[PDB]
This record gives sequence, structure tokens and C-alpha cells, in this order.
Amino acid sequence: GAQVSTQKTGAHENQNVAANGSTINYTTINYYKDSASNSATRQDLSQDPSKFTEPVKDLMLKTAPAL
Amino acid sequence: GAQVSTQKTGAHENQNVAANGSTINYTTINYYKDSASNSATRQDLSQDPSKFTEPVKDLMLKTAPALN
Amino acid sequence: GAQVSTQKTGAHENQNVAANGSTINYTTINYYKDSASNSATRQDLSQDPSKFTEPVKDLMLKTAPALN
Amino acid sequence: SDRVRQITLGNSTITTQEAANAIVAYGEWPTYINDSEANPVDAPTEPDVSSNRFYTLESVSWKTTSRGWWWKLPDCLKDMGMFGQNMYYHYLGRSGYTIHVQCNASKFHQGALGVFLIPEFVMACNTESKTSYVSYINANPGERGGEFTNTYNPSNTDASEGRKFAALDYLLGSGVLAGNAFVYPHQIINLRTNNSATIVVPYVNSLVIDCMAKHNNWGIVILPLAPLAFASSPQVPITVTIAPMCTEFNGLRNITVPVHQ
Amino acid sequence: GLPTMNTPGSNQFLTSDDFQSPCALPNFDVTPPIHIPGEVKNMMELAEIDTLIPMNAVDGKVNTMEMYQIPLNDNLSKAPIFCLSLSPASDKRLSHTMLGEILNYYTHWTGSIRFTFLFCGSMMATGKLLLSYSPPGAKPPTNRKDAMLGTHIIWDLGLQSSCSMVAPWISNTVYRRCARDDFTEGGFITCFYQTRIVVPASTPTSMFMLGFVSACPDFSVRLLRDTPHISQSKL
Amino acid sequence: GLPTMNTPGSNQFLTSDDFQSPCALPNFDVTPPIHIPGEVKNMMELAEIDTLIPMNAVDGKVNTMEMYQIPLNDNLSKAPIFCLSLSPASDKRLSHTMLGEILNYYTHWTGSIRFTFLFCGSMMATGKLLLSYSPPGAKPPTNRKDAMLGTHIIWDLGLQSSCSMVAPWISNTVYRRCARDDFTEGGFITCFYQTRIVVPASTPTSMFMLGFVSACPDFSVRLLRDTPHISQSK
Amino acid sequence: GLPTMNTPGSNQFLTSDDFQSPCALPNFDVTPPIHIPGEVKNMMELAEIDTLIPMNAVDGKVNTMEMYQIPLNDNLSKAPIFCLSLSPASDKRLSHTMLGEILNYYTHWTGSIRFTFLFCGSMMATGKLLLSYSPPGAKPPTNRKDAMLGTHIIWDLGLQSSCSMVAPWISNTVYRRCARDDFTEGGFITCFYQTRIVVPASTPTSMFMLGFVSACPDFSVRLLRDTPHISQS
Amino acid sequence: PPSTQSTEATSGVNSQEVPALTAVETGASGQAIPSDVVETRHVVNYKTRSESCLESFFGRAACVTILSLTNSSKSGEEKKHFNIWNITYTDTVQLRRKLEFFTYSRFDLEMTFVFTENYPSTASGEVRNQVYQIMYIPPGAPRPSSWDDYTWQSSSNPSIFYMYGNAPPRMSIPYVGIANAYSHFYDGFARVPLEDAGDTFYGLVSINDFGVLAVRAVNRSNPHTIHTSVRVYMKPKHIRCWCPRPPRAVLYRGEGVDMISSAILPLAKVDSITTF
Amino acid sequence: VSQPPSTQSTEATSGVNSQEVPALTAVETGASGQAIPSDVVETRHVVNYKTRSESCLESFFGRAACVTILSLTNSSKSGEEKKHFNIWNITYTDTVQLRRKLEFFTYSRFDLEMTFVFTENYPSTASGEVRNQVYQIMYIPPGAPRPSSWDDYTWQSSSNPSIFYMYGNAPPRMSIPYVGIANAYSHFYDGFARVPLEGENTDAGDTFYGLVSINDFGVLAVRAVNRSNPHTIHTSVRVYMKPKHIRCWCPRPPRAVLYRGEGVDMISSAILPLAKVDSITTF
Ligand SMILES: CCCCCCCCCCCCCC(=O)O
Ligand SMILES: CCCCCCCCCCCCCC(=O)O
Repeated sequence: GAQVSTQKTGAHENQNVAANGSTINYTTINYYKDSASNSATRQDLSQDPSKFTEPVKDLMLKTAPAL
Repeated sequence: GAQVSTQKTGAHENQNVAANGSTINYTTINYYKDSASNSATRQDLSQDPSKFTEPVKDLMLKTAPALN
Repeated sequence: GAQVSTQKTGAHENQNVAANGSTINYTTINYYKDSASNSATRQDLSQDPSKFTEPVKDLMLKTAPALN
Repeated sequence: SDRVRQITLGNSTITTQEAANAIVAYGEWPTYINDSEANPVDAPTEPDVSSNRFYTLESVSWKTTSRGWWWKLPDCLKDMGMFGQNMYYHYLGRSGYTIHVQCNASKFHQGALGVFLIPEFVMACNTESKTSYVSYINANPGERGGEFTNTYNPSNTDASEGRKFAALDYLLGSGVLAGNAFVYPHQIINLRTNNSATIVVPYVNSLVIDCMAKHNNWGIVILPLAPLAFASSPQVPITVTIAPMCTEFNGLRNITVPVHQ
Repeated sequence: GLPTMNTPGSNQFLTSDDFQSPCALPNFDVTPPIHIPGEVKNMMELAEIDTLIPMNAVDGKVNTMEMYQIPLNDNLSKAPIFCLSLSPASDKRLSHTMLGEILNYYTHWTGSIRFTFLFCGSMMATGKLLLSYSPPGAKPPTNRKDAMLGTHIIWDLGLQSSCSMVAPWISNTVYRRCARDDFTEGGFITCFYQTRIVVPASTPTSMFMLGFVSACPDFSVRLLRDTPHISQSKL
Repeated sequence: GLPTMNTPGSNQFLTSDDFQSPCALPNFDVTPPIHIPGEVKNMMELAEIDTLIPMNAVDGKVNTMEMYQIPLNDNLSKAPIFCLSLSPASDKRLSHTMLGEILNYYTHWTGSIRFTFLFCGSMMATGKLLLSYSPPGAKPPTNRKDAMLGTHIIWDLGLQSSCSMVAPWISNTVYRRCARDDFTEGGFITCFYQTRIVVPASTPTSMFMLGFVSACPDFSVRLLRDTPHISQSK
Repeated sequence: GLPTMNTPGSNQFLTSDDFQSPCALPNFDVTPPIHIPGEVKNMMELAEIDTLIPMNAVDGKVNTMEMYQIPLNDNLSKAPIFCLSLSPASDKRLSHTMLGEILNYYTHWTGSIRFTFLFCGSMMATGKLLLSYSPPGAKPPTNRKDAMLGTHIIWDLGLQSSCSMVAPWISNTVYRRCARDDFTEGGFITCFYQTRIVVPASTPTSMFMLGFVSACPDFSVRLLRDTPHISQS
Repeated sequence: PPSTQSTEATSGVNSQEVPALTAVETGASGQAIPSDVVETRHVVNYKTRSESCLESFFGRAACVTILSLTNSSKSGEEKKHFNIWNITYTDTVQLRRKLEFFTYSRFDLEMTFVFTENYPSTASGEVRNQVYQIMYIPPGAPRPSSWDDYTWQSSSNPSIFYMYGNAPPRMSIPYVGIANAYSHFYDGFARVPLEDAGDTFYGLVSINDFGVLAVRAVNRSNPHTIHTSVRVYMKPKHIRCWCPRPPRAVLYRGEGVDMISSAILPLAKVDSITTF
Repeated sequence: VSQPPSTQSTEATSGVNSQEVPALTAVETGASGQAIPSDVVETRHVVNYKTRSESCLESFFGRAACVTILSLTNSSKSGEEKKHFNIWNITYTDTVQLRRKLEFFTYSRFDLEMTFVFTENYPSTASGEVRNQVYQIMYIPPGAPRPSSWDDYTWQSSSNPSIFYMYGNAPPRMSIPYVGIANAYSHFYDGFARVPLEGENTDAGDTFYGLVSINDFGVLAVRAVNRSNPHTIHTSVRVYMKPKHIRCWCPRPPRAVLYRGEGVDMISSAILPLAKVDSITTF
């Protein structure tokens, strides 16, 4: 039931490729029936700034005349 | 000899079982030979209220006049 | 998700070549989100002293006249 | 051609000769509540054209000394048309909006108006001795809306002036600097290039549907960003035209008649 | 031997704790189970059972058997017979019912609530009653006309005497509080006549009705709390 | 009992401690999520939103609406229109912008910064403005001729009402501190007239522009910290 | 509720331990590495670097630059030019060389030690020197004959001016103490003239030579310890 | 992992279509990057936005409240044995400001408690190890009227017990809420007055009731009064937010959103607009 | 599971009459001669299984060291509030043994562990009873607000990390990732934080030459959490720090003289590292 995930890169870890060695992984097990008891979940690095920076009905390209 | 099962869902879940992958699993091991020592059982959500709300000999239908 | 590595030799080992079987091993599991939380790294004895003792553009051999 | 926009719904259309590209807040259009999730179980009321049309709020003038204007969105149409009536008859409701602000001027008039749509627009109490103290009437001014002040002067619970909101313009009536108002969906009616601007408003809450007589999902804030000037104080008219979208209601009650001034 | 770290939360006593522990009487074999009828698996199975509503607890009719008897008559009236706040937890009469008692062990609840009325008149009695539910946030029902702007049932008294109305689950929220507050307005239930009760000569002129309340199958409760109806002297 | 040993770190409470704990409310039924428009994933998504800069934070303008209005003359001037320190966290005017406010919660920052200007003057007003950025460690660009010796654009005033310049990430260090330090010197942002603004008869002679600041897509932060811009009585 | 027992050693702080520890700054992004020049992997890579021996720490030459200059003369002499005891972490002159300083952080050590000498004389001068190492437990060399009996090399003056001698690892124990010890000494290093330095006309009649010390490739240390050279009020 | 954006190498541009020109009136932000503005070099960019994730931003346990309890020999102080606090996050400004960036949020809450004690009196003598009970009283649940009432039985109420010197106690609290997210703002009233009124019912506070926290010193009174303090800490985890707002610029007054007439001046002066 | 490499082994070697002899070289080239005993004298074969494990940089710098000692007082007198907490600059400068080891390299990159050893005693004869106290160690990154007193709002630590420890329990411990800005920490800085320009003070740089002006990692703020007692108790924290996952670059000489201050500056009374010997020929 244990999960294995990649650790955040430290001072003397591998290349920024983050795909080198088994020593960069960590193991974790949930010990509770209630998921609220789980340690913080993994970070979601997905982003979509256009939701707030370009919420335009009609899409525009950067070099297009704005008006 | 561990048991693995799902968790009651929390704030970041989509509320579907296994739709959260392995995120919602947990591991439990009994450490005692006497079952009295075990932690609480899995919730049993099965139920049947007719034992108390419709305990009748003549089957009642909802649309039939009750007093046929 | 454990790793098994050999141990540095102790008093009882008659194999200073680390060849006495499964007898000498240790098991490690990382328990944290960041690698900064991991224990000290595996020993790495690779060395190259020429970097500091013979950083000569021209290759020199030990019996070569240093200068011809 | 981005310049000319013909926007329509129901039995009404607004045509603007010069407008900036329209904004859809958060990239979403209002929709009806899908059957995958709902609080109420009554079959819904869907007024369609009776509510999904443009309504015009009383205009205001842009004097060179104005500090801004504000409206509570479902409040401003509460007594207007059939939309108003349906809001009073049903307990729950959901609606998105089309907010289209117009302000026409010739090329010689400079200055600009920022139009911001703020979900949960919450203003400070003018009374300093009380927290969040405001009456239903002062909190909900109607189609006229309210105005911002350049200065905060607590009445110390004197003649209900303390129930009225504090409304500093530079702090948006809340203690938050106006320069960051741009985080909210917004458009600028910079008179030199645009006569109008349109923003699509999805229904936003922690709930799928709520009671419109109690909760204002959004407010409208209009501020001079740049001073009005002309070469004399022209008082250029500002008109706010609003249309509900995908309006729905749920649960018929007695018509609600809120305390009246 | 095995390196470990004691995290916060260690060695604390939580009343909601679900950790294992040694058996004080290890290897005690449990007395074998037998089938016993009436097994209850969920408290909701009891919440769904019709229970009388203590509706006439007024002026000395409180804490007596007559407390559950709603008076009816053959006179002319445009007034309600009775009125209930919907809130099953805060209404003084609904709180003290089986539904209210189970419910009072919870803070949040949701779902539709069934109201069933039984007429206990003469066989020769006729008439029609208007029972309705008015969602919250508007002028209260007051008279018989405003009371029809909402969910209603017209109960035609007949051999199938009992009938029911369901106050549908209408709320802005997902769940409502059991606690009384101003926000969680339950709405109202009232009943008034469509027509007066009519009886022939030399028969009873007044009658009683018994109202019942029960949970619908879509009903649920959440967080547990101590119940305010239980009390004890200080120990 | 399995032999164990408690290591240093036992029985301590760290506010950033990330571990499991028992549920206060076992089997609690959590309200299903619903879709709500406007989901945010990262603070940087807000850092990238244009914020109006309180540039005219001068005596009589500070804390009034006019602080956001940068004046422009039709009249001849060889003076800078404005001068601003680059550091978004340290600078007095920028520390209160959304970018600044987010960065005030961080110890270090990196990446280019976008400066966008909007002209709100008469439509019939014409002219050109010079916007430029000079990296730190040299005399400030107080003379237009030096202002040109750096990153710059010339903004043609017209229907394309706005323009922008991006202060490139030029730094000796990988990240700069959000602290008001001398080592991680910000650099200089200035604007000069390229030419005087000329307007037709019966047009105001006082024009305004609104400057905005936002993070670019290459932008990031390192470490979270308490901000200095909010306080509370003891 | 897994039953456990805390063994001795529990709840103690060992400065030399190796346990995992939670990060106080979770998910912190660490500045990416670059290829920084001059990477060192081991302290022994530095132990093998030749540094000067402050051999002439004698009155008038103590704690000055001249301390590293070994005098030579063209006159007849039967005396040793110099003498060192081979105690690299305890001798007054050797404990301060790079080899000694790295070694001052260790308790015990092994391997051979190399010495290199350089003539900083005129080009005009010629002659020969005897470098010699004598193992422990005997009268240290008092004259040239003793120097010839033990391990030695003849260093001629010539174009390849530098000459090295290696004091081979001869020891009873495997490792020697770094610390001065009556039991363990590393033997003796000396130098004598093999022949008089011959100096042509108008040529300096006195010279200097420099001496260097470094670890040989078979060198190692056993245990890290605090050094005596640095202190604090 | 996903990463931040890289820079491509560029050269001179003579395009009739220019990325540096735009119109912010549309509501869109300017989109230009350095490669559009100046000639650039290629740069590989691994400076990942992890610290800025909402999950990391809100990952610290902030102090939220201070409770003050006294275990005293004086009969007039029995009541001081007992302290009830409303659950709220508005008591401390640093946490409140962070939470108020978002209009709505959903998260699981982790609570940790820290206990301390001292002597409030000059006189002292032996005091036994103190143990404390923290009982949660959900909304509408009966509250104790005093320190040792029957309600402390806590048959349904969650309750935790702690002794000094032991590890700080804690518990995880699954998202609890009436709505599908917590609201930090509420532009509305608890009740609509019907045909002036409602003055006391405006804002989030009028609809905010999650129950209260009751703390009690369990030890019976000793001859030497001991003064204790409980520091309550909170952090969100497994957190999502649905609507950015600017943070508060000036000092807060009360639980709701309001202002201090003497503290509405967040900015400082500079000598002139042309002074750096 | 591979056998680690050993130090150089010796091949049996005969004497030689070679005309190519490694004994002579030219150190002037900047290169060390490489002779091993088999190049100088006759040698036997020696199997070498010895290693350099203890000299690995990871092992060399693998011990925790005391880096600073902080002190604070829990008391109840009108002039004592200011003594309730201690604010300290993060540095390794305070203790010489660790500093000297670090100074062997010009640059270094590592993660750190922080361990805190707490103690307390009575500075006063009152010798009264006090309760076991909780102490708070809060980290305040540079530019973050600092507390004015021990009882203040900044101690809320909503963004700053902070650790709470009880006296009598295991020493608290935490890991810190490399937080340098550069790709390594610099142990030395041959430069200025800023460049005084033509329009400046002649002496400019006097207040900022050196590492002292660019190295700023914030402070630790330590307070007793407990309210004060009638009986004064004096306490202190011995802060221990350890490099971990450490690599270094560009080796340099170790310090030969008594340190003093923040830079490399020596004092006149301690510029004489070696002892005198009566003669060049003395053993
Ligand atoms: C013994 C401790 C149990 C405490 C239970 C607390 C329940 C969670 C309520 C959180 C209220 C604040 C929500 C918000 O507005 O962000
Ligand atoms: C809550 C306490 C957190 C402890 C923070 C300690 C930070 C240590 C790293 C900063 C110093 C880097 C330079 C150095 O190695 O000396």
C-alpha cells in the first residue's frame, strides 16, 4: 500500500532533469482511515495564468493589433 | 499480512472511488491476536428500514390505496 | 521503496574486500518530501589529485626530463 | 474588425461602434446548473427572455470631481421588470450577467474609467465603534447605486450616517488599495479609444444557487483612473446596461417585500 | 534499535481515537451470537419512522397526552389550524420528536422531510384541508391565500384518511444547521381549511388530528454533538 | 515490543512540520466539491496580472487616488517624467502593487518584469515617449542621453494605446533579495520625452498615463517569509 | 499501535550521528548547480600538494619569510645542513605545512612522505648534496657516514634542479600517531654535503635551497579530531 | 516536474506586427517578454515555481489565538478555570491577510496546540503536573456553564487531553462546511427584514458559526494558583481557492471587513516622481 | 555492492641503473614530482586495502559543531522585558573551529542540519520553583519584520518557520536545504556590495568591503514562550550546525593565526604562528 515519489532536489543531487538515481525517491504510507489525516499532498505545478491575464472572448496573438 | 483499502474522502478529492488513484489508500495491520484489540470496523452502510417503517404482512404498494 | 547497500567493514569481518555474503548490509528508506532531509550520501572515493598537483598543459611523464 | 460589436440576447441588442475586446471572466460563461449537482429538488423556473434581456440603470454624470460609483449587481435590478418580480417570488436563484458600460465623448475629452466586477464586494461600516454594521436599506441602494468618498468620517452613530458605508475611493471602501483592483475582471473605458466595454459574468458562489434577496454575488465598481478633462467641467454621462444570463429560480414562496425606505 | 522520531500528537488522549490496544482479557472467546430480530444498522432507519409531533403544547396542554392532539371543527375560519417552523431541530415542538431527538445529536443535516396527517373524526365527517409549505425568506404565510404560494396538498378526507406532504429539500446550502441562527431559515408549514368540516346531525362536531414527522430516504446528518436535551447534576 | 530509538527532533513542534495525524472527526462526510469559476493554482498566476503603480506618491498625492496618475506636459522639458527603482519588493511605490505584495511574502525573487504604460490623454494628442531600463552599478540615467544607453523602447502615441518594456533579468546573482540591500541593487527605470506632446487647439495641456507592473512567464520566487506591511497590537 | 521498546541511546544527541531530519522549508527550490572549477572530492587530494617547509625557524628567522630558506655555503663542512624529526603533525616545523595542517585534524596516519628540494643558487655554481632518511630507534645521524648507511639519494646540481626523496613507509605499527609519542617516531631526515659547492668568480658564495613536503599516493588518515592550532577567547 | 519559461535566442526585428504594442483597455495584461523587446540569448530555465504553489503558501501553522486559564484556590476564581473561544481565524492578522487573498476556499484543517504556564502570584509552592481538556462544542451543542459541569463528559463532542512535558497535542479536521467552500466575504444579510432594519445582521460574521472551543484545566485547585496559556495554531492543507482578491492594505478593525479612521494611510512619500 | 578503491599499492621493484631517473624534475613548472618509494628504493610488493574514507569531504565536514551560544532571561522586573528574548545573526563566524575547517575552500555547497541544545540555571539565590518552559526559535529571513519584544505579533509566525521545544525533551532538530543565491556559498568575497562612483566619499567602501556586506541570511529569534515567573531563571541555547551533502571548490591555506572579527583580519598580538627552534640541525 506504500507509495513512492520523487523528492525535491537538494544541494548535492543530480541534474535538473530529476531522473537520475534511486536515492532521490522517498516512501510514504497513509496510516489513517480518513484522508484528511494524510500529510500534505504533492504540489501541482500546473498553471494557467491566461485565466486571469488574458480572459478575452476573442483570442489575440501578441503581435496582432490590440484594437 | 497487511490490509489495504480506501479512505473516507477529503477536501481535494473528486469523490469517486479509485478516481483519486492511490491517493486515497491506506494500510492497516492488526498487531494483536485477540480481535477485541482491533480498531473499529469498516463502516457498514448497508441498511433496510422496512423492518421498522413497513413491517407488514400484506405487501403495500405506494400507488395502491393502502387500504385496498 | 527501500535501498540496500553494504556497510563499511567492522572488526569481525575477515573479508576486507566486502565479500562475506548478505551478512553485511544495511537498509535505508527515505521518509521525507525533500532530499535535504535524507541522511548523508554514499561514500564516493573517486579522486583526481592531478588537478592540484600536476595541472600542466603539457603532459609530463614521471621519468621524463621535466624540461628538455 | 474588433471595433464594432453587436451584442444581443432575449429581445434586446446593444450596438457599440467603438469598444475594446470583450472579457469573459475566468474564461467561463454562465450556464444552467447541470444535473450532476444541485441543492434544491423542485423543478426549476427558467424565465428565458423575460429575464435574459438588457435593462438600463439610471445614468450618472462624470464630473471632474467624482470619486467613483458603485452598484450591487442583483440588487440594482430588484425592482426592475420581470426579472425583479421573479427574484422576489423565488427563494433560490442563479444568474450570470452581461455588464456593458457606455460613456460617450468626443476625441477632445480625456480621462478614463476603470470598470471592475468584484464578486463579494464588501464595504466597511462608517461607524467606527461598530463592526460591519449597515442596514438592509443602506447596504442595498437599488438601481441608483452609491458613490465613493475621498474621505472617511465616522458619524459615531449619528442619524444612521454610521450605517452608511465608509467608501474611500483609494481604498475601494474596504481598506484595499485601488491599484490592485485590476486583479478582478475589468475593462477600461479610456475615452480617447473606446466608448464602451463589456464583461461576461458567470454566477459565482460557494453554492450552486442562493437567495438573491439576501446575497449579492457581485458588485460593480467604476472609478476614474484618469481625470476627466476638456478644454470647464463637462459632466460626461455614464450609463450602465445589464442583462441576466441563463437565469433560473427555484422554490416558490410568498412574494418577498423587503423593508422599504 | 530502529531510529524513530516522535511527532506532535504523540501520547495524547483523543476521545475520537481509533488506535489498537492490548486486550485485558486476552483469548476470552466471545459468547456466540444468535440471531436477534430488529437489528439496527443505521440511526437513519429510526429517523425514517413516523413519530407524533407535539403540536398542541399550548396553555396547559403541554406535557399531557392531549399535547399531540390538533383540534379541528365545523366552523368557518380562514385562519390556520396549526403552524410549524420547518426547522426540525429548533422548533420547540419538532425538536421533541423521534426525528428531532436523533437529529439533535448532529450539527448539520439535509434532506426532505415528510409530514403525515391522520384525521380521527367520525366516519360520517367530510371536508377538505389545505396543507402547505412555504420556502423561507419572504412574508410568512399568515392567511389562507398567501399560504398557497408554495408547495401544497389538498387533502380530501376519505377512507384513505391519512395523507402526506413532503416539504422538499429546498435550501441554498448543501446542509442546514441544527442550531438556531438567523441564516438557516427553514421556511414554514401551515394548514388551514379548504372547506369546514361537515358532519350530519347528532354526531361529533369537533375532531382531532394527529400529525407525524419522518425523514425521507434522501436524508442525512453529519457531525456529532452532545445533545442539549440531556442533563445531569454536577458530579 | 520492536526495539526503537528516538532521535533528536523527537517531541518538537515545527510550524512547517508535515506529517500525518488522527482525524478529529472519524468518518466525517465531506461536502462534495463543485466547480467554481476562477480556480487558482499558484501565487505566480496573480503575480503575472497587471497592477497599477502608485507612481505619484508625493506629498499631497500619497494615499489619494491621484498617486496612480503620472502627469505629462505638452510643454518642453528635458527632465525625466519619472524615475523608479526596479526592486519590486523594496521600492516604496512598487511594494504595494500585487507583484510587490506577493513578493513581500518571499525572501528572494527572479525573472524579468513587465512595465506597461497606457496613455489616457486626448485622442488628438501626439508625440513619442522614451521608456528605458538601465542595469545597476552605474550613474543613474538622469540625462536623456544616458537614458538611451540601456534597454529601451520608443512609444508612438496613437490608437495602439499601450506599450510595454520588459526589464530583462540581468543580474549577477541567480535571484535577488526582497530585502532593501545594497548588493542586490535594483537598477533604474526612467522615462523621458522623445519629443514634446503636441495637441490641437482647445485640448488640455495636461496629459496622464497609467503605468502597470506584472511578472513575466520566466519569473519565480524562492522562500516564503512574513510580510512587513501588516501589523497587530500586542 | 505497533508495540515498541525504546533502547538505550534513545533521546540523546550525538554530534557525529547520521539520521534523517524533516525539512523546515518543504518544497523549497534549490538554486541549480553549475560546473564550478576546482572541485575537491577528498582532503587527501590536497595532502598530496607540495608546500614549503618552514625549516629555518631559528632565532632571527622565526615567523618570517626567511624561515623557509635553507642556507648553503661553499666552504668545507662536515656538519649536517639540516635535521628534521619525521613527525609531520607534531614537529614544530612540519605541523604547519599543508600536509601537517590537514593531518592536524587526524589522530593517526600512514603512507610514505615525499620531500622535494630545489636549488635557488646561481647557474654558475655546481656540486652535490646527500639527502638521507634514517628509520626510528637508533642514534639519529650525526655525520655523513650515518647518512650514507641509511636510505639515501645523491642530488647533483643540474638543470633539473629539483630532486625528490621519499621517506618510505617503514613502521612497526600499521598507522602512526599524529601526536608526539615516546613510543612512535617517524625516524629522521637529514642532509649533508656530498661535496663542496664549487663557486666560479663573481658568483654568490652563499645560496639557498627550498624544501617542500607532500603526501605520497599510498597516504591516508584514520580519524577526525580537533586541531591545537586555532583557539578562541 | 513542470518548469518555468525559458528564453529563446533572438535577433533584430523589422516586423510590421509588433509585440511590444498593445491596449490594456481590453482587460488583458500586456504579454511581451524580453525576447520580444530586445535581442536575447538562449537560456535554459529550471527555476521552478514550487514555493509559490497554494499548497506551499498556506502550509505553515500560524498562531490564531491565545487562551488564558487560571487554576486558583480562590472561590471567586473558579470561573477562570474555564475558557470558551469561538472558532475563528480573524484573531491574528498575518493569517487573516493570507486567507483573504481568496474569496472562497476549500481545505482540510490541521490544528496544533501549545501549552505554557507560570505563576501569576509572588507566592508559590508545589504544583502537580497539570493536565488539560480541550473539548470541542459544535454549534447548538450545550455548553458547560462552569469548569466542572456534566457537559464535560463529552460523549459525542470531540475531546483531547494533554499533560505538560508531553508532545504538543493535535488533530486533523476534514473540511466542514454548509457550502462547498468557505466564504471569506459575504455581501449579504442573515435575514431580509420585510416591509429600516438588519443593521446588526450584515456580513460574514452573521452567518459564521462553526462551534466553539472549550478549554478546561482538569486538575482540581491547588493552594498555589497557576496561570496557563494556550496557543492555538492552524494550517490549511489539501487546499484549493477560487477567486483572487488583493490583500488588505491597512490595519483591520474587528472580525468583518472594516476600517480605522486613523489608519488609512498605507503609503509613504517620496521627494518627487523623478526621485528614484 | 562493489569493493571501494584503495590507496596506491606497491609493485615489487628491483634496483635500477636507469638513465631515465624520476628523482629529478623541475618543480618550477608548478608540478610536484610524483615519486613513490618504488622509484627511489628497492621495494616489496604490498597489497593495499587501506582507504581514504575519513578524509572524504562529506566525512570531514560531517560533524555538528557548536556555532553560537544564545542567552535569554525569564524574570519579572521592570527592566527585564528586553532580556526575555535573543535575536541573532545567522553565521558560522562566531566559532573558530568550524570556521577554520570551512575556510579550507573558497566556495562550498551544502544542506544543513540545525540542532539545539538547551540548558537553564538560577542566576539568583532566590532558588524558587519555576515550571518547565517551552521555548520558541523563530526564523526571520532578511527583510521580514522583526519583533520589538518577546510578546508581539511577529511571533505568530504565519509564514516564517518556527520551532517550539520543551525543556527536558530531546534536542529539537530540523533540515535546511541549500539556500544560497549563487550556485555555491562563497566563503570569501574580494569585493564591495556597491561601487562608489565618481560622486562619492574618498573613504567609501570602508563600511562594506568584504563578505560582511553581501552575506545576509536573516536572524534567529529566540524567546521563552512562557509568561514570566517571580523567580528568575537564566537560560541558554547552544546552537549546533552540521554541513550535509557537501561539496567544495578551490582549496586554499588554513588559517595560521588567531581569528578575530568577521573578515580575515588578524591582530598584532597574534601574528607569530610558529615556535622557535635553537638550531636548524636540532632533532
Ligand atoms: C478541538 C478542535 C476542533 C475544531 C473544529 C473546527 C472546524 C473548522 C472550522 C473552520 C472555520 C474557518 C473557515 C474559513 O473561513 O476559512
Ligand atoms: C525555525 C528555524 C529555522 C532555521 C534557519 C537556519 C538557516 C541556515 C541557512 C542560512 C545560512 C547560509 C550560509 C552559511 O552556511 O552559513
